[PDB]
Amino acid sequence: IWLDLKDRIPYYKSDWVDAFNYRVIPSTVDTYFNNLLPAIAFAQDMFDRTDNSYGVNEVLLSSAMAGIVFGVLAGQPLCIVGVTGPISIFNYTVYEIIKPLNTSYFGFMFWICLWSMIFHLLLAFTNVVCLLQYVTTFPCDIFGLFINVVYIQKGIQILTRQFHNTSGEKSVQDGFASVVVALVMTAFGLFFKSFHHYPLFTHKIRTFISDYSTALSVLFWSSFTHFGGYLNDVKFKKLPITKSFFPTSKFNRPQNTWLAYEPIPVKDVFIALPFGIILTILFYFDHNVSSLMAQRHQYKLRKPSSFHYDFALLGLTTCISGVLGIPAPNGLIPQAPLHTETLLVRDSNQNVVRCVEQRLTNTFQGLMILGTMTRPLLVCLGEIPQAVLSGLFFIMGINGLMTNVIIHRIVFLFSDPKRRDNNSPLAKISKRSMVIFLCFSLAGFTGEFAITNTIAAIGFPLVLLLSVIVSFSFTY
Amino acid sequence: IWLDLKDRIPYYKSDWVDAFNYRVIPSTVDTYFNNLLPAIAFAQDMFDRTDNSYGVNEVLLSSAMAGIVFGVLAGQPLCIVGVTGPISIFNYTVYEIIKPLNTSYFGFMFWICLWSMIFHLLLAFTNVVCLLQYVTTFPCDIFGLFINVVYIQKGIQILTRQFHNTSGEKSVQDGFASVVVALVMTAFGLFFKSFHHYPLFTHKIRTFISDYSTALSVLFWSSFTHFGGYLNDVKFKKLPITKSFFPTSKFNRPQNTWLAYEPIPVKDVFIALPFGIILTILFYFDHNVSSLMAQRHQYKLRKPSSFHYDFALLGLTTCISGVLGIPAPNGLIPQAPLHTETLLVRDSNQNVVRCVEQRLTNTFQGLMILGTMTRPLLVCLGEIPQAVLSGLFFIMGINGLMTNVIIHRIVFLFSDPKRRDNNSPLAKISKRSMVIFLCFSLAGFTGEFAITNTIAAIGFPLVLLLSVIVSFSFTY
Repeated sequence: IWLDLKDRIPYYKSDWVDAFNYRVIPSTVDTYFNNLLPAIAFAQDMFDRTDNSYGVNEVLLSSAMAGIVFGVLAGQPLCIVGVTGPISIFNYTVYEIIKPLNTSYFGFMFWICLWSMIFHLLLAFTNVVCLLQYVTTFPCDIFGLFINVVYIQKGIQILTRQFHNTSGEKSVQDGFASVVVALVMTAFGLFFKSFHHYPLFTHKIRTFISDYSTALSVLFWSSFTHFGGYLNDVKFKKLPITKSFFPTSKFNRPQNTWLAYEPIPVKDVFIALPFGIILTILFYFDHNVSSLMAQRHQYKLRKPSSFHYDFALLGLTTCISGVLGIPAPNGLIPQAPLHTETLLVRDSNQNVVRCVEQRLTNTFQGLMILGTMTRPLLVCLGEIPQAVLSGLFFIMGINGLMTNVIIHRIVFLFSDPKRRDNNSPLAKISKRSMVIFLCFSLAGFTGEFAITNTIAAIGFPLVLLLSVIVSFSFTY
Repeated sequence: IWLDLKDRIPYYKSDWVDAFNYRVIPSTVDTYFNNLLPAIAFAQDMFDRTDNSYGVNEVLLSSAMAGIVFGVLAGQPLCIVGVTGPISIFNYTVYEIIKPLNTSYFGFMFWICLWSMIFHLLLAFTNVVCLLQYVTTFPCDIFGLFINVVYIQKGIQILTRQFHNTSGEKSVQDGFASVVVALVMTAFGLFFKSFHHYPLFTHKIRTFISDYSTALSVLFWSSFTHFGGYLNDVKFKKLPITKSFFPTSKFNRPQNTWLAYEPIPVKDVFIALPFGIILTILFYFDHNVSSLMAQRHQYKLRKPSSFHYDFALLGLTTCISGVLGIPAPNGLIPQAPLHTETLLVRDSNQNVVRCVEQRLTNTFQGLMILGTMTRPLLVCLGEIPQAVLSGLFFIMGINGLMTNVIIHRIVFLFSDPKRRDNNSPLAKISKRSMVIFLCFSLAGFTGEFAITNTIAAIGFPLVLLLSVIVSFSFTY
């Protein structure tokens, strides 16, 4: 483990070298907000969700420091942690189960984190890490599909929610307008993205333009709201959130600790004990899975970088997330990846060529005042209308349906054998066999919506794991 | 003249059979729709404009008898003739201008038509028609562009129009939803098209489908609109009405095709004349341009039909339409290729089967009773939103950016050489200069565009004619 550090740590130094180009800069930029909004997005629900329970802030922060700290020891700089709708789900639980068993929220928060963690230490030594291995074609892409799906459904909800409080008949007076916006926005974005995946235009030109898609967009629409509309001329949405903080404490101190334990009733002392765990594993996983897809060798990577480390580190950090009291930062699922597409040559034509690896964007991404300070920043953030982001869910959303290769693999079915692209033979050759495969994939695909119902969807990976690993069984 | 006859009559004979085929089936249907909207489109403005005068029916009939009658003598019948905002515009002139000049709109009308004919007879023999011909690549595409432009604008305008009757300035009172749908549709439509220019499933698969965009859609969406939406529960907005025949001069009165006001000064009779001239020309023009473009020796045909007669004939018809007190079918445009797209075969193939051709669609277009008498059309008329059509304005619109080769030739800036190549050299090669050409061209679009804003705006094709002709140089 230690060893591991030793390998990587020089590279830390290198991140600096790594810094010097254009791409660094967007990379840093687009994402911040990019997270944040989604982040927001769960948040929004989350907070409400907890019948309201001092929520957002936690995140805002959660993410911000987490980005920084995560920077400081450093794990994968090519991966970045923050939040999820699913951590949120845990949280829904977390308050929820606690409420009838009203208790030391504080004890709990702490608690959960701690137990997992301890274990985590140990775990860090464990070659759970095997699990990872498993990759070549089955888990991951799929994995990403789970994610996607949830993302989108939520996105919708968010809109729809946004429609709902207000009315539902003629004038109009509603979310419909809104509805439009988010969408409208969506179309364009897609375009913005598009030469890059399926080309058409001038290399650089395309590059300059396509890369800040996210920023651009948020802005792009947003400015209609900033400088009025042929629409945005009535009640519209943006952000609720506080002008301060709350004590992230239940003690008297100025400045505080790491390891600990506090003074009160017993039962309650024990039984936080599950809940973290399940969380933990999840994280682990998450982190892992994600990492894998990114890390991958289509994504040609074993180029000077960290398989484990980031895990050990992570758990602690997560643990820590529990410690001040603040949300679980989670692996920034596509997001990191997409960066990774960023941090590469494809300019070229579309061609993967040299990695681009570094701490710095990510560190910045973690760190930066933006993903930090927000209270005067509020003006932008507040200026962010809720709708834009809803739209964002969408732009964000189509993306990465751009990588369910399975789909792709599917896709080939529709189109011509006098069409072909790349590794179409993988399938082409096991043509029939392909079809079946999809099903497998599909199995999860139903399986999870349905699952969510019997216990939150969140459980799936486990199952997924359970699944995926066995799936050698096709393969034949 | 005889000669003219001399082709067509032999050919005439064939036609029914020629008509009898399976692409046909698709063809026949879309076209109706294809009419209906513009028919609408103009209608709405116009009618209102004439604070009621040529109602739905006026068009409906106009078209309906026209499709068939025009169908019967036909000098092409591949083609489609119907109404335009510009006729209307003339009509508008006539409405206002007539009002303090007091002879009944209708009474006045009687002379107008006459002139057209006569002059037209003379014309039928003429080769002012000669002029067009000269055209080899430049105008026409532009010509159609003129149409496009308005078309789109209008669409929007309608949209907004819809917003407009009930109060508001730019805030806005809309079916936001209206906006949504139409658009939404539009995006889709685009999809509905897309494999056909630019593939992604099977020849055949497309071949039943992509083509059937219009109809499919119109219908397809409209019922959602009638029942359904992501939710929907708002006042939705459909389409205007009469159970009988409509009024003609400012009226309450219907005078379903009548002419009983024959007894006032000569004088009154006299001044219809301008309106005819320009009109005729216009029509002529319409015919021409469209026809050429359509006829396209490039899109493979100098094969057997006749303009000279038809033109007369048509014109006459229009002249007659006036007894009826009905608007005039003129050559419809965007549809016009598109039929040809029906009657395309490069994409359940890749080249051609020079089409066979059909009376039927066109005839049908006249004929189908709905698209003819209202009283059963009623349902249809009642059922669809203006908005759907607006969406239609749009899908229909995007199309037909598309043989503005020049546009393509624009594209060429954006597109990259190491990708550029199909027939690109006709353009490609005098690359830089190309632009210029185009610049002009667009410039004309513009010049005119700007001009259009000045009324009688209509003069533009002539101008088009000018432009293009003088451009004899350009090319060099």
